[PDB]
Order: sequence, then structure tokens, then C-alpha cells
Amino acid sequence: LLIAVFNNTFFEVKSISNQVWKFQRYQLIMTFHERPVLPPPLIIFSHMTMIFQHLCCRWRDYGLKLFITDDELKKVHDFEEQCIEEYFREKDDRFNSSNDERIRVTSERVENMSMRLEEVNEREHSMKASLQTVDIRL
Amino acid sequence: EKDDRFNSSNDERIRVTSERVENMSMRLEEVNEREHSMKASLQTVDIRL
Amino acid sequence: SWIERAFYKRECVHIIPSTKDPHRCCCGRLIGQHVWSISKHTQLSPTDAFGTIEFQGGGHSNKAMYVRVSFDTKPDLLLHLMTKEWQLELPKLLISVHGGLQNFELQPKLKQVFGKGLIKAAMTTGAWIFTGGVNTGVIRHVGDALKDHASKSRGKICTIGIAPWGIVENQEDLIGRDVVRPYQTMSNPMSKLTVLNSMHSHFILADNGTTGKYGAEVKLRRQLEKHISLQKINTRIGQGVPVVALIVEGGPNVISIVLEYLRDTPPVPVVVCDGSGRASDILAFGHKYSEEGGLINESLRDQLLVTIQKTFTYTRTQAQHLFIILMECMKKKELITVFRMGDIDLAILTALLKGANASAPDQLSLALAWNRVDIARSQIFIYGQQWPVGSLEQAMLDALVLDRVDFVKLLIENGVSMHRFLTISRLEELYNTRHGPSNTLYHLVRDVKKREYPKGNLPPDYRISLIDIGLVIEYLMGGAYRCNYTRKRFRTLYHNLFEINHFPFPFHELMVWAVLMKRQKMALFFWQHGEEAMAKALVACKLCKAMAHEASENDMVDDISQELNHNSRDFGQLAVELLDQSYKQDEQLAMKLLTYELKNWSNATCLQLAVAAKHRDFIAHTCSQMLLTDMW
Amino acid sequence: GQQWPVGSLEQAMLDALVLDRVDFVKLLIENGVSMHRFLTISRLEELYN
Repeated sequence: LLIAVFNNTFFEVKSISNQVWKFQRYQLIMTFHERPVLPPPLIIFSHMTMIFQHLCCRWRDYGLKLFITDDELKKVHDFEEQCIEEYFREKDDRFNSSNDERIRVTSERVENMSMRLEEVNEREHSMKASLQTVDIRL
Repeated sequence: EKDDRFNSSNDERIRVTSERVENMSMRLEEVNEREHSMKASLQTVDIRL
Repeated sequence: SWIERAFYKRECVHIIPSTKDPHRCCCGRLIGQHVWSISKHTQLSPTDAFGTIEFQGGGHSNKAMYVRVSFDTKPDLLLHLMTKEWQLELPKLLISVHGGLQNFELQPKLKQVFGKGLIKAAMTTGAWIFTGGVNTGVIRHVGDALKDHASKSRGKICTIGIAPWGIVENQEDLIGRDVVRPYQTMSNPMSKLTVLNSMHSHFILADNGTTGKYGAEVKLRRQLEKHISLQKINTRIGQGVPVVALIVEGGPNVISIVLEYLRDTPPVPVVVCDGSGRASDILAFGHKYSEEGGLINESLRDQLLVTIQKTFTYTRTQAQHLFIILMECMKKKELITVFRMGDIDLAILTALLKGANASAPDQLSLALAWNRVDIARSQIFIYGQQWPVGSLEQAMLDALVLDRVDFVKLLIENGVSMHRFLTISRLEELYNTRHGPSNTLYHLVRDVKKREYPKGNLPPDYRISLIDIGLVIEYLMGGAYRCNYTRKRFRTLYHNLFEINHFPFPFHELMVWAVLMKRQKMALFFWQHGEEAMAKALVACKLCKAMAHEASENDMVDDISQELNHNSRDFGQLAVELLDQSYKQDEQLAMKLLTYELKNWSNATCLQLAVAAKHRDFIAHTCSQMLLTDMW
Repeated sequence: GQQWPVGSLEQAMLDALVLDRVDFVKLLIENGVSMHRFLTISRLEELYN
């Protein structure tokens, strides 16, 4: 039974584990970026280095950004607005080219075209009555 | 046969029906709006004679 | 007992003039059936026909109050009946539908939309429908509309019909004093008298004494419509209630009814329909073929004359007088608009706008109150509308506090810019609004004031400053975040003031505000407009997740926590779909989007904000994985 | 314009109920027949028999 419950929950756990590992790659990378160069058996030298630096700064931003320019800010500011415009309007294209929208749009128009053609037929009956009356008069 | 499969598929048939109910509604609308001129002319002709 | 002692009635006591038929008198009743003063010699007495009518048969069972009154009664007494005895509030709108007394059939698409709107305006504005009472023609279509209303909708449309008392079938069936009388929807085809409509709400059956003849209700209905329009509306800005004149088809008489409404002080705008035929179609052909109002040329005048002479079967001179009355109506062309197929609503909502006759700020505030963006777009924001300075900004503030996203779209699209509108004081007034949907912002402010100054419950008359909003963003963001509100620059300007007070990036402050008070649709609108969308979406994701956790922690409503988690997932999905689009366009510029320092978000990084928001799908994406590999 | 005898609609309701005509029951309810005034003890026994 433990074999069975291990087998039948394997796929969901495997997908969640892969995705959680891919998420925690960032935590691993930033942690190892913030650690000192020297190993734990030799970290006392880097520790006294940070101690000496801290007392030197006292006696006298955790991340990895890129630091670009204003013209660059303008180019990435433009770059985002292509990505906005392409997204919403392709979403509009996907919605307009879908089957359920096409069937609904066809159906409401066969609505309007049947009532309107019916107006064309019922009004038309007046015109041949007028044409027969005109041919009768002349 | 790839052309036949593409032409007999559901998504092509629905699109081809839909663009034609487009053209047929705008064109019939032209039929109705132009028709209003003809019975106005027929009523005017019956009024004259 | 007040109805009998205030409202009067008149009964036919005359010399019985035979005219044509010896049994038929001047009042039309039978010669032995007896028991204005000219030839009827009628006498006044208290009424004995009022109360409630139980409509037996005809589908749904509906009870309609009724009263028989004299045709010469003062309208103030009748209006006092309606407000006090029938417990009817003063309507925001009066609806006056007229048409032909003969029965007719219209197009099915025309009829269905005609019904579906006449219901919907009388729902949304809480209007009063004024019909002809008896179940003939246009009133029959109103009753079919109200039948569809009862079959699919939950309102009680107050749909008062005014009919002559003498023409209703089974007059002895409605005799009583505050007694429920059953009524038959049965209507005999042999009898010339017609039954009342089954799906009406109240009746003002008016007796001039005569039986089987019309004309006993037109003057009383008009004078009552004038008296109600003289009453001030509850807004108390200096306007009465506005009145529409609804016309479906009609005959010769509705032409003069239109003329009386247009040539009135105040003017009553007059609205027809097309497709029904007869008089409504000839107002239609007159209106499209009109040029400059009364300036009608020779070819279209004789076309109008021959169609009047053919449809109405009138003589050469009679068509000429009806064309004269038509031209007198056409002089006031701006009041008449035609409904030509391909509703009742636009009809009514337009008559509200020019019956108010106020400035365009007043029309815009009215349409904002009705939540009608399409009506405001087609009428108020037409070409040729003059606008006062600063009024559009006030309407922007009113649309923002009353959760009208579609009015915000229209106002931005009509010249209003967010940079020139958003100030510090306006954003505080937004953060202290009491309208709109509920929110958990007050609990967040109370918690951060308790944490900052361990007091307790905030006073009820507390104005939430932007510094307190800044602290709320601090508690929700977590970590080492630092909001622009709580920095020393913003506190200095707040102390020194309560384009320096204008926000350089107003859509960011709007996004934070719409996220905080749980307004999802406006948050999605404000995400599209403005810049730093990926930063804004990740910030909104963390804010919605943190407020969901906070709502679950304080034992609040679980539905609030579920909806906040749904909003967090929607903003996170927006961030992934933006990342996909950036990766498809340019891989490098996507990475520079992912890494550049966000000065408006505490010098953070989009990559940091996604990890803080615990958005797993953003990091597991291939672009972020290869960026992390490059960092490795 | 259809005149109806008193008590005949209730008999037609009883006949529609015993002859499994749901759509005739819908029409008779929609034409004024109320179930509260029709169902008695003796009528429900006649249905059960």
C-alpha cells in the first residue's frame, strides 16, 4: 500500500519538486554569491578582514542589478510598451479567431439577417402589388 | 489531400461561414437601404398615375 | 375611507337623447340602465369603486391597485394619493407612452428590443410608466413586455395606466370600497368594450360620465404629468423630474400630442420609433428628409402629403392640415430623434439629459450615477460639447471613487491626463473614500498604528494619511523594502504642504491604491497604462498575497482571502505572460528588464520582486533559468 | 375571448393529472388554475386510485 501511494502521487510531487528546485536556484545562487571566497576551514582570515574593514569604515543593497543609463531606461521603457501592445492585441486576435466567438458572431448575424430579409420579403410583397397595379392601369 | 483535409476541417468551415455572413449582412443591408428608394419610387409613380 | 372622502365621481343623469339608436343615449349606455353638465347633466357624488384588483387568469397572478376619480379632479390630490396611500416614492423619471388605440402587430425583432428596454430603463432609473390603461395596441405590447419582465427579472415596474372608466369591460366587477375584486382577463370579441391590461400596477380610471367613449383621460393625464414635473427631484440642485414622450405608431391625434409637448414650458422632448408604421413612420420620413428643420423642399413635401393620404386615408385638405401640424412639430427638430431599425432606453436617457437641460457636468454626473458609459459617449461627449475648466477633473474624481472603470477609460480618452490630475490631496481623498466595494485597508492601518505606537482602535473620524499608507506597504511587502511615502523627502513635503505636489509616475500610485482597496478591474486597467508593468504586476502579486494572508490571520471572511489569492494569481499570470512576450521579442532586452534597478520600488530588482512574491512560474521560466545560469 | 364554465377547469386539471400530461398541467396553471383551491382530500385519493 505504501508502494501504491508512492506510485500514484509520484507525478504531482515530481513536477512540484522540479519547479520548486528551479525556484530555489536563485536562493542558492544569491547565498553563494554573498558567501566569502575562503572556505569554512580558512574563513577566519576573511572574517578578520571583514572585521578590520568594518572598524576602518566605522573609524572614518543585497542583490545583483545591472546599473544601466537613462537612454537605456528609455529603450527598456519603450521595450516594455511593445510587449504590452503585442500581448493585448494578440489576445484580441486569439479571442476573435476562436471557434466559440466565430459561432456566436455568425449566429447573431443570421439572427439579424433573417429578421431583416423577412422585412425584405414582406415589404417586397407591396412592390409587386404596386407593379401589378401599375401594369393594370397602363 | 492536405488541401482537402484543410478545407473540410471544422475550423476552416466556421471561418469561411463567418466571413461570408459578414459580407452577406453588409450587402443585404445595402439591399434593404437601396430597396427603400425603390418603394419610394413606386409610391411616387403610383401617386403620379 | 380617505379615498371616498377626497376623490369624487360623476354619474349619467340626463334627458336620454336617442340620437341614432333609441337605447343608446348621449353617454352610450342602455336607456333603462341609468341609475360634463352639457347634454349629460351629470351629478357629483362620492366614489364606490376603488381598492385592489386580483387578475385571475392570463399567466402570472398580479394585484393592481385602482381608483375611479372624476376627470376634473386637481392633480395634487391624485399625487398625494400615490405618495401616501399607495406608498409610492417620488420617481426620478416619468415615462409617457402614447400610440394608436387600434390593435396592431410589429416586427418580432423590433418588438423584443422595444420590450426589453422599456423594462430595463424602468428598472435602472426607477421610473413610472404612463400608458392608456386598456389592453389595446401599444399598451398590449407594454403588457407583453412586462410579462417578459416577470418571467425573467425581479423588479416591480411601477407602470400606472390611465384609462377611461366607461370603456372597461365588467364595470360591475370593480365595484367596492377597499375590497379585493377578482377580474377576468377574458375579453369578449363581440363587445366593443376592452379589458384592462393584466400586468399593470396601478390604475387612475377616470370617469367623465360617458360609457364606451374616449377623451375622458387625456386632460387629466396631461395635467398630472405637468404637476409631477413641477415637483423638485431629491437632488435639490434646482431641477424638477424629467419627462419623456414615448410614441409607438399612433394616429392623427398623437401628432397634436407631440405638438403640445414640444411647444411647452418646460419643453418635453418627444421620442418615436420606426417599423411600427402610420404616424411614427411619417415622423421618421420627415426627420431624415428635413434639412434645416422647417426648410423642406417641394419633392419631399408632396411625398409626405401622398403618404399621409394613403396610410391614414385622408382627403387632400386633411393631409394638408396634418402636414402643417407636422411642420409646426419640425420647427423644434432638436427635441425629436427617430429609432430606425438596424430601443426604449436611449429614448428615455436622452430625455433625462435635455429635460434636465443643465450643464454637461450635470449630465456626466447623472450618467455616472446610472452607470451608462455608452449614453455618455454618444450624447455628452459628442462633437460640439463645451466643457468648463476643472469640471472634467471633478468627474474623474467622482468616477474613481465610484468604481467606474469604463467611465475612467472614456475620460482619459476625452483629454484628461493622469499626470495633471493626480495630486497629493486628491490621492488622500481617494484613500479616504467611503463609496465603492468593501476593503480591508482599515484593518491594515489599525494594525500598523498599533505596531508603531503600542491607541489601539483608530477613531471613526480618522483621515488616513499617505504616511500611514506607506507603513501599510512596508508591512505587506516585508523584508528590507522602503516605500517612497516613508522616505524623508516625502515626509518633508507632507509637513510643508499639510508641480512639486504632482506625481512623476501617477499610474504607480493608482496601481497601489487599486490593489489596496480590492478593486481588481481598475488595477488591471491601471496596469496597461503607465510604465514599469512587470514591476507593478509583481508588486501587486506580493501585495495581494500578503493581504490574503493577513485576512486569513485576523479571522476575517474567507471569501475575501480567496478573491485576494485569485487576484494574486492573475497578476502573477500577467507577469509570466509579459515575460514570455519579452523573451519572444528580444532576449537581451528581456534580461535588462529583469535586472535593472527599480528606483520607484525601493531600489529593488524584478528578479528579486518575483522571488519575494514567491511567484514560482516566473523563476522556472527558461529565460530566468538561463539568466540564473549566467549569474552562476 | 373564450368563456369558461365554473368548475370545468378543475375537472380538466383532474383529467390531465390522471392521464400524465405535464404540458397540459403547465398550461392549466398558466391559465388561472391554482393548486391550493383544487387539491382536496377526495381528489388526491382519486389520483391515488
